[PDB]
Amino acid sequence: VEVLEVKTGVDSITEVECFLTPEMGDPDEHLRGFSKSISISDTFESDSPNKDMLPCYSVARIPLPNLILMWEAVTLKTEVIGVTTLMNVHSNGQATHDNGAAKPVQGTSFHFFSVGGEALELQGVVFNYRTTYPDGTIFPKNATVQSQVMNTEHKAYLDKNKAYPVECWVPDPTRNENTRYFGTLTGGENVPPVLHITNTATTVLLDEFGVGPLCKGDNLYLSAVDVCGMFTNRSGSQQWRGLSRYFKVQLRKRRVK
Amino acid sequence: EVLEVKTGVDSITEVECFLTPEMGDPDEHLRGFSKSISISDTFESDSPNKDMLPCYSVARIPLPNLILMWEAVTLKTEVIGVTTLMNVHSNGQATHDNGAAKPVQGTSFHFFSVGGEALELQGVVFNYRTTYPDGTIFPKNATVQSQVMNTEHKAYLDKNKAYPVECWVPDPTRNENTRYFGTLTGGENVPPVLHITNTATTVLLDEFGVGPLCKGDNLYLSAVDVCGMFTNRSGSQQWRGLSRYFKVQLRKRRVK
Amino acid sequence: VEVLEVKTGVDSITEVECFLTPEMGDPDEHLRGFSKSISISDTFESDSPNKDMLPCYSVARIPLPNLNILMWEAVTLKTEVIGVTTLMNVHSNGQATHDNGAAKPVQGTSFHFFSVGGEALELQGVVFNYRTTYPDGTIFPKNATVQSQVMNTEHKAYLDKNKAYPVECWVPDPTRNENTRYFGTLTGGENVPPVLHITNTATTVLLDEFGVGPLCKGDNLYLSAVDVCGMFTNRSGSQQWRGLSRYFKVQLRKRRVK
Amino acid sequence: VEVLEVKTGVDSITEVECFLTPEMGDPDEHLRGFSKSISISDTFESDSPNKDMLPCYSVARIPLPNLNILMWEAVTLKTEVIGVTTLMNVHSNGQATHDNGAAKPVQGTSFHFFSVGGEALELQGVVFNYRTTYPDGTIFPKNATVQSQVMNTEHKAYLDKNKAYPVECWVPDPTRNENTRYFGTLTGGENVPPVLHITNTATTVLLDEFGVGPLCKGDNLYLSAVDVCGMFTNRSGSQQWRGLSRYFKVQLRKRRVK
Amino acid sequence: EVLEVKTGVDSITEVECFLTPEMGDPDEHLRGFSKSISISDTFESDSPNKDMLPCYSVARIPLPNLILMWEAVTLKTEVIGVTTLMNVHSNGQATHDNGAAKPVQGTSFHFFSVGGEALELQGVVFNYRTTYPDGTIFPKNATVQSQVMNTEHKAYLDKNKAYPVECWVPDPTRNENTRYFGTLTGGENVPPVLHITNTATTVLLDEFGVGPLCKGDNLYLSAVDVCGMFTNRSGSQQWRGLSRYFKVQLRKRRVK
Ligand SMILES: CC(=O)N[C@H]1[C@H](O[C@H]2[C@@H](O)[C@@H](CO)O[C@@H](O[C@H]3[C@H](O)[C@@H](O)[C@H](O)O[C@@H]3CO)[C@@H]2O)O[C@H](CO)[C@@H](O[C@@H]2O[C@H](CO[C@]3(C(=O)O)C[C@H](O)[C@@H](NC(C)=O)[C@H]([C@H](O)[C@H](O)CO)O3)[C@H](O)[C@H](O)[C@H]2O)[C@@H]1O
Ligand SMILES: CC(=O)N[C@H]1[C@H](O[C@H]2[C@@H](O)[C@@H](CO)O[C@@H](O[C@H]3[C@H](O)[C@@H](O)[C@H](O)O[C@@H]3CO)[C@@H]2O)O[C@H](CO)[C@@H](O[C@@H]2O[C@H](CO[C@]3(C(=O)O)C[C@H](O)[C@@H](NC(C)=O)[C@H]([C@H](O)[C@H](O)CO)O3)[C@H](O)[C@H](O)[C@H]2O)[C@@H]1O
Ligand SMILES: CC(=O)N[C@H]1[C@H](O[C@@H]2[C@@H](O)[C@H](O)O[C@H](CO)[C@@H]2O)O[C@H](CO)[C@@H](O[C@@H]2O[C@H](CO[C@]3(C(=O)O)C[C@H](O)[C@@H](NC(C)=O)[C@H]([C@H](O)[C@H](O)CO)O3)[C@H](O)[C@H](O)[C@H]2O)[C@@H]1O
Ligand SMILES: [K+]
Ligand SMILES: [K+]
Ligand SMILES: [K+]
Ligand SMILES: [K+]
Ligand SMILES: [K+]
Repeated sequence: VEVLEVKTGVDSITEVECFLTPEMGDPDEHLRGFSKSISISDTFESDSPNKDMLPCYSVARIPLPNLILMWEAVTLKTEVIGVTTLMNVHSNGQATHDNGAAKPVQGTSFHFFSVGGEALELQGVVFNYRTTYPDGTIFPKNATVQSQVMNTEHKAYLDKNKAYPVECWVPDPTRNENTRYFGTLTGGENVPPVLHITNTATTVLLDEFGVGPLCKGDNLYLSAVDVCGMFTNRSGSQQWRGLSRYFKVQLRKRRVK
Repeated sequence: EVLEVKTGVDSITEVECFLTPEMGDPDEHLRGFSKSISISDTFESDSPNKDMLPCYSVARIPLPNLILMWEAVTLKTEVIGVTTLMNVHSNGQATHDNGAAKPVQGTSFHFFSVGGEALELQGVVFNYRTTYPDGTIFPKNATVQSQVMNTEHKAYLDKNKAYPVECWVPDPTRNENTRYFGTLTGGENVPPVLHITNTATTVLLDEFGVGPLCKGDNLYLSAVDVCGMFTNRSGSQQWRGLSRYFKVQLRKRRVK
Repeated sequence: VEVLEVKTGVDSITEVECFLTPEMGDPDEHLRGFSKSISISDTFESDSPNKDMLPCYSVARIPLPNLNILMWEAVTLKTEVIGVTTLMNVHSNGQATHDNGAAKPVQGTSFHFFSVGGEALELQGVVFNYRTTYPDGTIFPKNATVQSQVMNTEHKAYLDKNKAYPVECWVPDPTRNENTRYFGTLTGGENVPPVLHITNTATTVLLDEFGVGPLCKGDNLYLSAVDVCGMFTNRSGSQQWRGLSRYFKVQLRKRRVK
Repeated sequence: VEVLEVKTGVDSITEVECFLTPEMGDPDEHLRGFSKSISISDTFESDSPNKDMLPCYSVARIPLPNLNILMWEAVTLKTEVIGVTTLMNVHSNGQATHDNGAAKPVQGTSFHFFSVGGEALELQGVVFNYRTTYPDGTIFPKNATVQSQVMNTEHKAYLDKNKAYPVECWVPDPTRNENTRYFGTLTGGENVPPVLHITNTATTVLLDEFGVGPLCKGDNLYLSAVDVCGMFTNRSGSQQWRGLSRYFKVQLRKRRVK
Repeated sequence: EVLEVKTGVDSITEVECFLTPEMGDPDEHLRGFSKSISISDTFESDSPNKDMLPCYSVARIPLPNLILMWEAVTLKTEVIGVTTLMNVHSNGQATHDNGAAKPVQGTSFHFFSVGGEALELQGVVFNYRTTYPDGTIFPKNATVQSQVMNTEHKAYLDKNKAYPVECWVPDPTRNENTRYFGTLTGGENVPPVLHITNTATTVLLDEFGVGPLCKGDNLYLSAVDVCGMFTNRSGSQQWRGLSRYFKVQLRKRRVK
């Protein structure tokens, strides 16, 4: 519970570097990074999305050098990987007008990443409490009408990949003391992706007392969502498209009592 | 007269809570939504029903009993459930043949305040002939001048689910003991832009280093988070709101 | 004016707090804060807007406590647009955006402007179309020529009267106004969304690069504003400007001059 | 030049204040500030714009008080687009946005540019379409080849004449202009809304990383501008560029050199 | 082992150049444009022609022959010919009856890098069954995983007119000796926003005060400036690119 001094010297720092692949639904063997085409329910009550149509949170647990000392995460560099793929406007999309190029990926996006010393803590909130979330996903159980705004029963850990749908979970702001998270939802069928890349930007993960996430059990938890928008097919059907996210985290050894 | 800050383990406290949105809640299935919006045929016949009108949210939070007063110093705040807006499959209006449903979008109002007493309101109406319904508190004796400024319309945000958003704003002539922040983004097609993080803190101290001072040991939190409108298959539209998280740090302050 | 030292002590500071109502045209007894429906001229040459169709600059001259050499110096401003949430009334004789939808909200061209000075705001006249006939009861650029469409230095005036100076044919004169601080944004386009921020935590400092604010000649403070938020479209499709009031709070201190 | 110390004393500073009028084409005696209606050629090969359809760079060479070794050094700039509120004239024979609506406001592609230098702005020619035939009375890239569509180093010029250098075929040469500070933004798209800010509280410092402003050769200051605000759409749907004048205020100090 | 910077005469140098865009150049009159964009008949049959594919630009600049190494410290950069997008009078598609031509708009990628060796690339494809054309260098043995991340796709940007923009990005796992900056703005109607000035400088030093160190006395500059698409009268669309200016200041640094 008590945080003491940082250890210095040769052995005292380490670095984690990896990428998290997006989990958009992957409806067949050719469509890694895409969801199933989105269909609309016949009535509000009958909302019942298939699993392959639901983007999910990505998570990786990274083992750290075995070490009371704990690894403290201090800085992060992060980047969406493959932003230029959205320039492919020639692959059986929907022409914007007669003889025009294909409509590029656009519309509702969620870009989110977190670094923590334990699993990201989630709070469940649903657009429509009568939505039936599908077998194979982990979703708010015993949803009530109050779950449309806040039901404190819906607590969970982001402890599994391809499992927690993006639309029914958010980071729990009442918890997550040992995690730093950042996200933006940009909503609207025509919103343009705006994706920046650079290897010169660093986020500092230290809190107001100068303490970063402390890695319980010598594990680092990285989480992400990068739903870039929707690809529209020639027919007008639409699929979520996601991209991978790069993480580089620097850690240092911190003594605790 | 504000004197010194108390120190010691006993001298700080924290409030953590959420305010649910008050969008109208037209039936047992529609918490967080308004009634579908209908348009009056004339200004004179504008008479919105209560469940069609988003209202201000407010909570009065009792603090440990204490001349000392609790002083609100910092705020962390967050809109809860931003990702619900990715549900584009729930009997909405397809954007084009075979496409996904139109997402929630259009006019938004995102607002929050922290004070040591009720938020002070000034009434202003789009149309003075609008008749606000029973069960709401609204500018009384509205005149055509109420469309721009009528100083008679003063109130306190002292009741949840009662003060309609569209006819009240924070009174800039008062609110010395409150800090408030809001943004109205208009237009039927404006995209929600909702940021979340647990790394952002707002300092509530004024230019003299003094934060809101909690009269009778009560903290007042207020919010509006109308995110936009949901469009049904039929084309009818309902406001959709989300809850707001507040975490406030307070310290004891001696006053004269 | 040679500016010398600031006075201190309890008597040395004062504060002005008020609001300026918008002057959008007010075409009937039910339409305060709106203009008349906008009509388009048959030809460029025949442009001839009626008074109730033209938003005008707002101005207030606030007398300050008498001093006399001392002048009141305006140091800080807090300001806010009043009634931003009125724009959420999309249920009141508007035009549905699509079948069964809500009304189109106020949107399109906006001008948000405010100034604080120790004398009247100085104006330069510029016209979109020099053959526009501005109406009786307004004060407009006189003897307009084709050069008035870009810059004609004859068109100088003072913002010295309310409901009088149309917004479209006057701007702050950047060649003058040394004793005023002004700020404005024109956001064009027929569909631009209003973005209106409110807070009581923001202050603007009015001091120039030498540490001197507007000095109030004859102990009067001049506040000016325009807050055209956009156009309201009614059910027939006709459009009217909609404006809102602006709050001002200004802190002043006594400054000796020679 | 070796740059040495700045002179002090009352005589050591001077100010320049002026405005540059826009040069949009001026197709007739009533249309100062506008271009001719814009037409579209059938092929790249057949592109042949009329002179009065082409906006041009504006330039003023301002003589300064005679010095001779001392040179005037430009230190600060205040600048403002003049007449931003003219864009609120949406009643002057424009095209209704929809039935009973107000006229479509000026919008679409804009270029806002200004520069301050101690010699003429240096230009590099680049063309959208090398087969464009530029008209008599303009100065344009000569001997254009297909490489001129991306970069042909033959097209060097000085902005040394008003109403002459079309905006679309010239830019500031980033390989030169050491003795000039320039700033510009092109915002494209047929529906981009103008966003025009005005204030008299904003100053740009013109000093480089070594603390040295433009040094005025022969005691002349060179000011250049373009303010294409967008296009005006007439009732018929024809479109014309609309520009506005730009105010400059420059502070200069005396600098010794060798 | 990076040691001290040399000072004095001949201890600094400057590189100035421009990189032309490589958009495909489909004929002798269309330098700076791509071929008209065609849409494949099926997802599987995606097979873009070379002249339809913008590529990364690169230049290797020899430095004064020099252990000392040239260290890149600052960059000034600018897109050249921004005003060409005001040509809305040639061979375009009127935005409405009697209107000017639709200007260049839609998807853009603006990117630049400075390094002391070739930019390192990671391949990522929109569609793994896309057949990239002869004469381009593209991710080989692409699998479905290549749609998100296949670590087999590594390359150096070591050739002009060869690496298509759409299937390569800077590799964030490498490039320790390069500084790179890019923005993808997607959507068919996005307006170009192009700023020019000679007053902005980017500093190339890392968190330790060390800039790119130029191996073999070569400086590597890379760029893409796809500004958007030009629409012809027929509605067919072509990518349009512009050149990029670079000015880099370098100093001599001793190393062990
Ligand atoms: C290849 C294709 O996209 N086929 C479409 C088909 O397209 C034809 C149609 O537009 C006709 C109309 O005239 O024109 C044909 O092309 C002609 C061309 O215009 C003409 O100039 C030339 O001379 O001749 C040709 C003749 O061939 C078009 O080929 O339209 C139908 C009806 O809209 C589509 O059927 C629907 O298929 C659905 C599943 O298929 C897709 C899809 O959703 O569209 C195909 C996508 O390519 C695929 N995308 C990806 C990234 O994999 C998606 C995706 O796998 C899933 O959605 C994932 O969930 O599948 C679905 O079965 C629906 O029920 C059918 O109506 C047909 O696809
Ligand atoms: C379920 C639904 O949305 N029903 C609509 C109905 O929809 C039918 C219509 O689009 C026809 C058109 O051909 O097609 C039917 O579907 C067919 C499908 O296209 C075809 O491919 C397939 O093979 O066959 C089916 C046949 O079923 C559609 O089902 O349209 C009517 C007329 O527009 C709607 O009537 C209006 O209902 C209003 C109240 O209902 C709603 C609403 O406002 O739209 C339903 C919303 O789902 C509900 N939303 C939520 C979040 O709860 C709202 C909401 O509760 C309130 O608005 C809150 O105030 O209510 C209203 O009664 C109005 O007067 C009716 O005209 C019908 O809803
Ligand atoms: C007064 C007017 O705008 N007349 C245009 C005419 O309008 C008709 C309207 O008066 C009547 O009520 O309804 C009918 C429909 O039944 C019409 O809408 O419509 C004509 C056909 O489109 C136009 O003819 C064109 O005129 C051009 C030159 O005139 C204009 C122009 O539109 O380009 C008139 C503009 O007011 C003027 N604008 C300014 C700011 O001066 C421009 C401008 O001077 C030039 O464009 C500068 O280059 O000129 C051409 O002659 C064109 O060929 C012709 O079809 C009537 O103009
Ligand atoms: K269900
Ligand atoms: K009524
Ligand atoms: K007239
Ligand atoms: K030609
Ligand atoms: K293929």
